[PDB]
Amino acid sequence: GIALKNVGRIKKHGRKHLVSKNPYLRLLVKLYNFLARRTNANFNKIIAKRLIMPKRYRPPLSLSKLQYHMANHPNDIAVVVGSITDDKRLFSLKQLKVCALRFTETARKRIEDAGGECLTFDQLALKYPTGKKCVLLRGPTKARTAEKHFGKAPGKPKSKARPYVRSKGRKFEKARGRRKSRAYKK
Amino acid sequence: AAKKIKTLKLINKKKRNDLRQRTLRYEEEYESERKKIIELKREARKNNCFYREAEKKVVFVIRLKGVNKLPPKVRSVFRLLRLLQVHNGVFVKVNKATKEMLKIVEPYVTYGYPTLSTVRKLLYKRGYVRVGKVRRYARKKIQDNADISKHLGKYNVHGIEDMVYQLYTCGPVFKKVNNFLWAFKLKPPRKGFKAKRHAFNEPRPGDWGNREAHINELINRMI
Amino acid sequence: AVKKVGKIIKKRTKKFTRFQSNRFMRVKPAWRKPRGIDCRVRRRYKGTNLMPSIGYGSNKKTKFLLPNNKYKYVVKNVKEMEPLIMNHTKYCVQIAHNVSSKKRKQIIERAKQMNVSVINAKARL
Amino acid sequence: AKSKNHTNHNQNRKAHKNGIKKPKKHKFMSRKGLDPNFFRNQKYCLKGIQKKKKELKLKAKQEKNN
Amino acid sequence: KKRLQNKNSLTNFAVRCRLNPAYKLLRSLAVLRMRKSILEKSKNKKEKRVQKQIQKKELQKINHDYYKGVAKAVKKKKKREEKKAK
Amino acid sequence: IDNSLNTNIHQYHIVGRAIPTAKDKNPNVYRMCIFAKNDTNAKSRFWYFMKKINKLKKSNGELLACEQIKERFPLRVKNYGVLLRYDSRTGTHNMYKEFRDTTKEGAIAQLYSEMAGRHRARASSINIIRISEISSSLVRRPHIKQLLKRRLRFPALHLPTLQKEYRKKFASKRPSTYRM
Amino acid sequence: KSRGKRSGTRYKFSKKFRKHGECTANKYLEKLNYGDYVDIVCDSTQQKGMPFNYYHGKTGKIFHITKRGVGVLVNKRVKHRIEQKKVCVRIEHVRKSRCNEDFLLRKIKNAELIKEAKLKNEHINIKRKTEGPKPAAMIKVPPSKIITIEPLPFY
RNA sequence: AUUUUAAAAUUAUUUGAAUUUUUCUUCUUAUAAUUUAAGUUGUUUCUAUACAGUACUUUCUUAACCCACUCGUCUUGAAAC
RNA sequence: CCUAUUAGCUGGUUAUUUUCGAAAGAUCUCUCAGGAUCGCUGGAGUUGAUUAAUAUAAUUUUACCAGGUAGAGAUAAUGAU
RNA sequence: AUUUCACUCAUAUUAAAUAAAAUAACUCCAAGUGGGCCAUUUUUGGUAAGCAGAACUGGCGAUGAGGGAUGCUCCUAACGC
Repeated sequence: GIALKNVGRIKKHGRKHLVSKNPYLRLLVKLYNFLARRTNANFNKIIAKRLIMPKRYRPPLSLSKLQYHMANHPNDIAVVVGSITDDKRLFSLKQLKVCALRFTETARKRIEDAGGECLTFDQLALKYPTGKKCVLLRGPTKARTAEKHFGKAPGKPKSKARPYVRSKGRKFEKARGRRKSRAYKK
Repeated sequence: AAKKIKTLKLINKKKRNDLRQRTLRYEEEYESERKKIIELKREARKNNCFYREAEKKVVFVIRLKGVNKLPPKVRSVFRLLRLLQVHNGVFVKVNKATKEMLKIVEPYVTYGYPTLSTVRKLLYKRGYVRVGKVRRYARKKIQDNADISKHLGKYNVHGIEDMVYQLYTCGPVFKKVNNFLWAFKLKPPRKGFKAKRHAFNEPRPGDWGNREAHINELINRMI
Repeated sequence: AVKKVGKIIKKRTKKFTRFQSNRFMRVKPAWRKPRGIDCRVRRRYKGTNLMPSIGYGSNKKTKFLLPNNKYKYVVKNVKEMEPLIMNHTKYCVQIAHNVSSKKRKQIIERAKQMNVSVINAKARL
Repeated sequence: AKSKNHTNHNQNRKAHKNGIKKPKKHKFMSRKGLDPNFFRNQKYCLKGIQKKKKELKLKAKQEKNN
Repeated sequence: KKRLQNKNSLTNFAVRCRLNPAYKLLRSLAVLRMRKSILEKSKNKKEKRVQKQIQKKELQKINHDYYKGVAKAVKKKKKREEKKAK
Repeated sequence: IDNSLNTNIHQYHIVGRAIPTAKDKNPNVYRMCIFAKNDTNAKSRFWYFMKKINKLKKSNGELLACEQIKERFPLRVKNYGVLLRYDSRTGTHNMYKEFRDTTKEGAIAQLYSEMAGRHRARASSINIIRISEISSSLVRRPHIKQLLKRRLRFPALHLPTLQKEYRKKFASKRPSTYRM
Repeated sequence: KSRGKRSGTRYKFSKKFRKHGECTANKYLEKLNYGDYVDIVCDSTQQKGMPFNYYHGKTGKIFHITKRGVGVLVNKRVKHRIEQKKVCVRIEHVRKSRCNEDFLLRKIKNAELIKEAKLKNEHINIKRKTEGPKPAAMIKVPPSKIITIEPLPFY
């Protein structure tokens, strides 16, 4: 016998292989795995890792936020491993060249009409193998409603977690333990 | 591309003669050290003005007990001494911190002064090395100087010749030699122990404790 | 005991039998992992119906080949032999159990003229 | 019948199973109820710094965009 | 690369010389030192002994100092015991 | 040389002093001489006696030299002197000692077996003191005078012990007990 | 059955022999700053602002300073984890710690030693030694100096 | 099938070199080999000059040496009277 | 027939290999054969590390703290004697 | 106190030692568990108990192997073929 942590087997955490059976996504994963292995760049390694991430970790990126992120380099390539969505709050958009998995068709039309162009990851690999002049971005990973119920339980002091309730009215989990008048608050 | 093969060919002779001069200096240093220690010892004899060595600055420790029924801090000291199996051996640099931490596992180990022939034997016939990248080491017997140079050559300790000369005399690099070495996996003693239960210093036969110079016979009997 | 013939090494013969299947006749010899509480076989007691484990796994260089030194392939009719024209030395032929007499004959003849051996060549004649 | 009233056995084995977790030690701590009338003036100090920078950047942008 | 046999780095001469480029020189130097003839060790031993006569005399001095120290420690122990006897 | 007959003791003398401190600028150097199973055991015993008789241990004691000082002639015949102090299951007692072997090394060992066999005193319970030399006519023991008698003889009430090679199981006839 | 705020503090909160009486007058002249290491030791002569049961003898940083109070950030071990705790005590119960006094004079050493040595271009290490083996040197002992010591019998 | 190669050692040279002082003294300038490199190869027999036996493979049945308490379950603890 | 009423209780709960692997503490509870909640565990995932170093450590060293158990005392106080 | 500019405090062995220290950190979902017992040392009640109740660590439980003839807990030692 020997005294080792977990009998001496290194344990890794997270995704190991792509779960999706989308053949185009499998081809993309193979291409970028090869690129990351052969080319030394961390750019391709990051893209290969992000391509196999779950849906909740490929969050959408709005046109307005994408333009804001790309404001300080107008001639570079904005690459995201999520999907690009349109922002109606944005009055005008200009000259953005964006590589992404998906473009909502309204956002695609807006990008083309603004003079820019939309690229897929095969195009990005073909004409930017090492990610030169490419800035990779990602949308808000934990802005979705699920994380609003995570963290400290609602009922712990200073807890911002949303409870799971049928309705959000006056009669639904608002009386005791949520206001000082009825026993305690929070 | 034809220039590449010849420029990688000439560098082999360049480094060969570099280490050839370096080993001439090495052997001169070694014989000078041998002459200095004996001459100081001899000068100690004419008049009542003595000479000695201190603690040898390096000790070899062999674990004696298994993995079951051990106190938590004994287990922790074993872990950070890299002494995990019932017959593992490691070199430990001797100072106040290591000596105090070794005193707590004293009844479960036996340790002593290695001496040059024994450390050379340990490295030559039981020496295995951690080759892989950080935390991915993949234990490998030495069998060559290439990996020693790859991990330590940029730190000018390339070679088992250089590396025994660093383990025996506790030189400026132990962090990169002792840590580089995999823990020695030793056989049971050829003629057996006396009693793992009892101390080497008890009048009754026993094994654990500081054997000092008496660990060389145990090592080459377990080797 | 390990049986060794040529390069083919089999770490164990006499396949594992279910515990107490010898003395209980509603217990079939087919192996079953004994859950139990104090089972004497789950606990790995001495001299009692040792359990199968991955350690007995045969070398994958010689995992599925017969004493033929070939992998067996079961064929059901002619033209199902076609892939073996390129592997006549790595594969042997076994005819499906439910193949008629002259259907058997006409694929035995094809296999022989194809230079691929047949395991059960003396069946139904 | 009678129950085991109490024991601390195995408890710190469980504690050291996942180690003794240490506080995260973030760089900044909230000043929510810490020394008021002092951090109010620090708010004023910070505003005094941002005030000039905003208009300086606006002037630079206008002069460079013509 | 494939794992071959781990050759004995002590008895396999080629492997040991590959690991230690100075080993062949050191071993040859020792081998010729053994090869030195019996007459060489026969003729110089008396000279080497008369050259160490002084060293063994000094060691006699060193050890006889210890013998005198032990003797006088014995003497004072006996004197103190005899004083305390009554 | 017969290893079955042999003990495992040689001479040691390792020179040092208590640790010099700022408080005591020049502590006196000191000395003591004993034998045990090996040099490290002798050092441990010496430090045990240092702690018990004075106030100094390994932690506050160092040395400056070490040597092995064999005897003048190993194969002599000697008469030396020590004294014993041992504790029993209910008290503590003492005596002197002098036994005859070739030299100092094995002089200690014959007494340990004697004490173990007669009083069941383990070696951890025995202290030997003050190695010196003794006379011959001053023995007050019933045996040791005739050791140096002018002329002495006894017969050979020996019971044979032979080699395992010839210690055969089935004998042709019953052996006798006179020999010679 | 009894777990009051001062339970089990008979001797811990008692005043030492000869040490009774209120705190000295010049104890109120300690320059406490934020992020300062401080030892929290109860002074039972002062009842208000008294530290609680477990924090006597602990050490922590100042995260808050008030007109006569001090907020100390003490980690406390709770089952499987250590957590930070904000203890608010009076200044009588707080004493500037001597943990970083080992580091502070070394950082003073640096600005006067490393500054000159670097420009002189001498490579000198600064890390602490943790002295072990005793280096080889030359010694002189007179033959008169060697006195002896020898064992003892039972009485 | 684009490192069982480079070196390492050995042999037969050879060039210069050196030092222990030379028939296992040491290092490249060059050559050609070899393995101690660079995890076992060779020779002779037998099977055997047969198409299944008295041989070889395998199943089964009996012994023999050592070992082996009815499982499932509740239980701190089950072979449990 | 409602009704396959309810049961914090007893018994049972069906293929293989591989990998990880517990608790019998604690808080509350008309609670003490139960439950909820922490703790221990598995799976999933991200951020990291992969750079013999940093984070880190049931470890030691150096520096500095806090203690009133063992011991000691009736001369130092109470309580004894 | 904050901010911005300067200078710069080993970093080419690492502001002490050691470290199969990133096998880390964090998040989510959820199982089982919440009758425990034994050994050394300490200790309360009891004349005592294989008694009742606690502290530390290790085990039994959940675990086989060699030894103690025999034995859930002892010693050695933990387990692929």
